[PDB]
Amino acid sequence: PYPPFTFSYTYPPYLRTIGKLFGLNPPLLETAKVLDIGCGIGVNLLNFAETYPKSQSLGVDLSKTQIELGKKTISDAKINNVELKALSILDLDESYGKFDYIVCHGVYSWVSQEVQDKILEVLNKLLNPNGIAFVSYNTLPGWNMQNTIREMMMFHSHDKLQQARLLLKFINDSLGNSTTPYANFLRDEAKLISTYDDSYVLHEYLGEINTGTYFHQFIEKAQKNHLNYLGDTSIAAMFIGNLPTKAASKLQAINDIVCTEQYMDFITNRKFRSTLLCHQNIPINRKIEFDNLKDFYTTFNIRPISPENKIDLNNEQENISFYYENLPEPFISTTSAIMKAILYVYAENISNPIRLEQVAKEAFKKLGKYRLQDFLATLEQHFITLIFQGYLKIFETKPHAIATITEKPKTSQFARYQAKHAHFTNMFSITNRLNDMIGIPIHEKYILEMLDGTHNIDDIKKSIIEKINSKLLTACDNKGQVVTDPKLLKEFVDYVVAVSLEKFRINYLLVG
Amino acid sequence: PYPPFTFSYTYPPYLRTIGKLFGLNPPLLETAKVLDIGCGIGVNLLNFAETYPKSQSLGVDLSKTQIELGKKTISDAKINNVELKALSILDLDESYGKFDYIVCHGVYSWVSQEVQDKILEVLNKLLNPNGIAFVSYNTLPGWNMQNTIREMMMFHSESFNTSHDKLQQARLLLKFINDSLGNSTTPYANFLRDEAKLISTYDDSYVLHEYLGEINTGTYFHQFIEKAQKNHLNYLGDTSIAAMFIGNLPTKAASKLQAINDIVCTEQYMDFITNRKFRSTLLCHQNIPINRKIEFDNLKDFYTTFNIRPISPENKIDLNNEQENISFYYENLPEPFISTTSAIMKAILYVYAENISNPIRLEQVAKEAFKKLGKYRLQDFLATLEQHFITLIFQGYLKIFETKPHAIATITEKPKTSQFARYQAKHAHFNNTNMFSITNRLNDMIGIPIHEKYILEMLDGTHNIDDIKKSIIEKINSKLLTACDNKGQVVTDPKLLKEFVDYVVAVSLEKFRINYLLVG
Ligand SMILES: Nc1ncnc2c1ncn2[C@@H]1O[C@H](CSCC[C@H](N)C(=O)O)[C@@H](O)[C@H]1O
Ligand SMILES: Nc1ncnc2c1ncn2[C@@H]1O[C@H](CSCC[C@H](N)C(=O)O)[C@@H](O)[C@H]1O
Repeated sequence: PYPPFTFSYTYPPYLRTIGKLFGLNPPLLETAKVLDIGCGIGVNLLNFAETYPKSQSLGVDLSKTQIELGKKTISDAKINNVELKALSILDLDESYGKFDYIVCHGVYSWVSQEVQDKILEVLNKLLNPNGIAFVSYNTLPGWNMQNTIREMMMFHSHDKLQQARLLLKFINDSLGNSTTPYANFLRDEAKLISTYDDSYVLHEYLGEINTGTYFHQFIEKAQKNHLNYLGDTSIAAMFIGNLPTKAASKLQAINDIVCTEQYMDFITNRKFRSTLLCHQNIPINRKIEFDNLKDFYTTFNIRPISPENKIDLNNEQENISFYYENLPEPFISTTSAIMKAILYVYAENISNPIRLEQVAKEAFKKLGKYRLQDFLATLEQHFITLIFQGYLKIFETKPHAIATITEKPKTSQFARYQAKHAHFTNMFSITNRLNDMIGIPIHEKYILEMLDGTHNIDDIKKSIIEKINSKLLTACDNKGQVVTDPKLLKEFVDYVVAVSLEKFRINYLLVG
Repeated sequence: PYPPFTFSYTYPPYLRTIGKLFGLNPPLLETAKVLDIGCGIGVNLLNFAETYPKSQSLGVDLSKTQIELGKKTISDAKINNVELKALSILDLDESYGKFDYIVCHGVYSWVSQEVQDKILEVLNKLLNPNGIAFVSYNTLPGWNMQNTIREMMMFHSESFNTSHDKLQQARLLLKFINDSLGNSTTPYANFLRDEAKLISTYDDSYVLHEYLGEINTGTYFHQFIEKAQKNHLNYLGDTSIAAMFIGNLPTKAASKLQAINDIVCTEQYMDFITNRKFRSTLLCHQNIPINRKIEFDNLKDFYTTFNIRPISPENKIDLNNEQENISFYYENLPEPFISTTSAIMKAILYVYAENISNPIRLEQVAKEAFKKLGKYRLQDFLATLEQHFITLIFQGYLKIFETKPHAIATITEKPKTSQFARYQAKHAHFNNTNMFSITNRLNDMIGIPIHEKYILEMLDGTHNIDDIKKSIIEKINSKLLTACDNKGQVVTDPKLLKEFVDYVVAVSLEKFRINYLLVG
């Protein structure tokens, strides 16, 4: 029927990180009042409203259906905090109130110019002064290609109508040689929609016609509306320097954000953007001074090849390798015993953010060798670059979740409610404490929904033993075959319970 | 001031060739009445109106300035055939009569939809039934990129600076782009690198016009043909033969394409996968069936030219030897082209080289190739032309004509050019950019260096070859502004500079020979 969706980058505790990063002063979370335009179902604000019981929230949408259905999901989870109303963006006065965080996900490209400027204008009168605005949209020249591909598909219809995919199986097969004038391109654009899902293609490329806009046209429409450009929720975008050094110099030399960004859209073929705005009074500082960056809880997710126990750190002739999120290849390596000492603690601390100084402290106590400020030196010198490349995540304040197993694990009422409604093809989607959406198998949903903090690690093991022994769950053990037996299923359910609880650990799914 | 530009693909003797290719019967050239919308200065109608003195014609434009200037340039050339008028396309109706050929070149994309469709219906009411229409426009999705590239320039020409103003920082933006793309990036921007770098080419006039001056808009083809069929017009084809031809795609795709047997689809998708920037399309009254079946029986009535120079001169090479492999050349590129083996191919090609830039009927190619070596029958010489040639004429490597043009392939010992081409060399468009631009008898524009511009204005038929060599020696040994070709000298000796001016003037006369610049 309708997708439930939630995004890490629309989370108020995130926008507050972007704000407190650039020298702004976003409002207080606990009392924060958030507003969502084009709320839809509204599952986007829910997890927030559960984390900060004192934070009121108001969503709006034009569809009466979505509003009512969402109101059901909101009532059934016992979430009294949020409020949803069915209206058109053109009715705002103000009232109702000013909000500390506003979020508009893409409705911007899908609606008329009249409502278009009207969005910015509500973001003028409905935004408390230190608050933060979020608007997502499509940008040129990335909109050109996708648009034309919707034209090509749109020009032949022989009925499916998914025969459009028989167009692309055509294109990649068609074309052929013509080595690389333009032909190496458009291969990527065709081949790259064969991914996503049958829903995406039909949504974007069929619609509901949407229109792209230009950076300078958007934030030029944000100006004159008395708003300014704070940044982008994707850090790895706003960062430059992958281009040759010569050009980089001449870029920074002009020192105008709108120029460097608008120009960065052309060389990347930038399709979308999620942009945050703020009132044009407050000055912004894009100088990153480490002394203000030591206050940010960070997470670098890496695991090493060798355990600390079996290795020594002070060794030089040895070079050890970590790994990032996936993969090999290993990413970085050392050699330098000041590097190992830190990275290893960025491993032990996986999925429990820690203050940046505390990385030097903990990396110090781990190995007493040198002073502390030298650990802070190597941390300042090349790390920050890694946090602007997206490999290090920053948070203020810490999210509410834990990196340890509580011996009677407990999750959010939300994730435990999500574990009721399937919307099942790969696996289930569940929202962790960061508003991000996690995949999860069926048995992990059966282990998950059962943690309210009442049951110890065994109680679930039992309830799984039945479900496997009885109908619902089944399982097999290698090589293929199995369907098991009374005792051997037991330890299988033990292993599968330890892995599932660890995944729930490092994914920010453990509230207590 | 304004562009003095002329294009081979707008020539009535050309549009009539594409018409008589597709089985139409365009009107008569001698009496032809041609009309040009947005003529500007109007230099496009002239070299026709002078070559066929009985052909009247009228250009029109909105700019009174341009119109008056053209009214001047025609007088200085003493051309009584053309006429220029200042009008809006909305006032053109029917009072100026019906025309056998109409040309609208690069307006349709620069003007409002109202004047836009007004163009098409105007092409309905003033076009003699069998006449032919020409319209050029920018198209998608090839116009998109180039547009965005005009966006960057239209943006960073404010902040990025130094200096004064438009085209300069525009070029510093191009060289900037290429600098900002190193080998550090090859996902996509190989495409944008090639497309931007491609703009470091063309001309300061082009760049200043297209990517700088007023807003132009592309269209989708099928929306164009769909706005023509709505105006009671039909799609004849394109003035670029090498365009309408498919087959570079694998057979699997090719066949599945041709099967549908609907032209407008087969073309449009060729706009999608080739990224077609512009189009020059000719239309006609529907009313008249057109046939895209190309019968060899209708193509032997076309004068053809294959432009070639041999690697091996005929004197020193045998013909019937089947162990020897020849190469030749195509036009000015320094790449060997074709090879054989079959001595009927040597026999033919060698007569296609002798006749370079001298069109001859395909039959006459078979005859001359027969007299070249008596061996086999004649119908086989017509055969080897049938098997693989026509493919080459659809790839643009063989040029076709109806009514072979007015020009000469030989040096008359007192060379002479058109009173037009001898006029153009008195004025711009400079400079030795590269060289001067001159209009041959085919409406094509040949660059010529300064010294060749000094010889070309000096052939009225009054001066012999030696009179040429003398006046060039003077211009050097005198107030000068000299230039040279290869070796290394450039300089002063009399006995050297004599034989040097002999060579340079003979080469210059050959270039005018094969370029259709010799009317006698
Ligand atoms: N004029 C209008 N007033 C209020 N909502 C509108 C609107 N026009 C469109 N919308 C809403 O904007 C939504 C865009 S789809 C966005 C879904 C949701 N924001 C998410 O992705 O999580 C649609 O559901 C539509 O109902
Ligand atoms: N409404 C109008 N009526 C008549 N001419 C117009 C017009 N609008 C634009 N034009 C003319 O169309 C011309 C397009 S520039 C084309 C120049 C010329 N056809 C060539 O290729 O060499 C301009 O010179 C402009 O004067």
